[PDB]
Amino acid sequence: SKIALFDQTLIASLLQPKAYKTKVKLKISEQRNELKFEISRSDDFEFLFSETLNNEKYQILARDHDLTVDFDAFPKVIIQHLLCKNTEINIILDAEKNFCSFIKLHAVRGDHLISHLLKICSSQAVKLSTFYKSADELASLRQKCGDLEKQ
Amino acid sequence: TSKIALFDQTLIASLLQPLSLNQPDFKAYKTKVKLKISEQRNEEKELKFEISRSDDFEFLFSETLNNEKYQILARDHDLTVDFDAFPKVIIQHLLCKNTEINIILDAEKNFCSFELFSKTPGSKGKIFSIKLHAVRGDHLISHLLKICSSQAVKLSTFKSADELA
Repeated sequence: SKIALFDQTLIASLLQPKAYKTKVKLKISEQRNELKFEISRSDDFEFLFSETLNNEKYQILARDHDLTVDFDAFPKVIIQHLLCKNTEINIILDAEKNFCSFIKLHAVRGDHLISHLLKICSSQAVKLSTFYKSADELASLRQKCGDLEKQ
Repeated sequence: TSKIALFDQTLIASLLQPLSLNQPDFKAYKTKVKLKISEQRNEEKELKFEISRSDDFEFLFSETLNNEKYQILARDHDLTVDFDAFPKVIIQHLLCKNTEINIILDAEKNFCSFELFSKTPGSKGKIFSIKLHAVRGDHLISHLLKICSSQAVKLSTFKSADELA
């Protein structure tokens, strides 16, 4: 009930009235009524902005930026823009950090932010499953260094 | 702030919970649960119970008692002790080796019953039980971020075998 169309880490310019280039993960997906844009940062856990486009909402966005392209072919076109070297991504935040212009994205809070943070916690958890014998194995090799320092 | 910690420690608790929403029968295992009892003010005095688990990030239950809410709990568990003394009595029970903590979760993990049971002979046994609710929103966000930022300092201490050689 959610299909990823694009999921990748880009270099974006981040303005907030300071400006700095940062790595931003952009995820474009397709889902049922019941198109979604999600941006997040690996260096900032709380930073999370989204927007969900429906046919009606899209018609306004298509009028504003003079897009003749329909709702089904719009993600296909943006996906191709994201591939081009000449494409720039600029993200400008408001004073209250409630919104950001990428399309106007809103700050993701509550349950969606909880899902995001849990995914980080559980990914950072597999970090302890691989790295647990690290400090212990370092002793056997560091002892081998001093014993080989003589030769 | 107004919030004062009266008890903040890791205990061994018995955790009973249904196997799932479609299997009511219980599964039980002893686990390490961090219990925090704190005094605060909201408008008079309030007492807050918070439980969490280091092995389960989403596991976060609380309850805030006020004078009125406490009178019901005391009536229910036949506590003659007043609201100011109630945490003092709980803390003395938690000092005793014969004290048992039992946490029974519902199938949906929405609530849980936290029980303090004294195995000392002559005791009433069940000292009390308080119904704790699953913490969501901003408080859970603060909790989950603290874990993320704690697991982050894990990368600051981590040059990967110092280039092996």
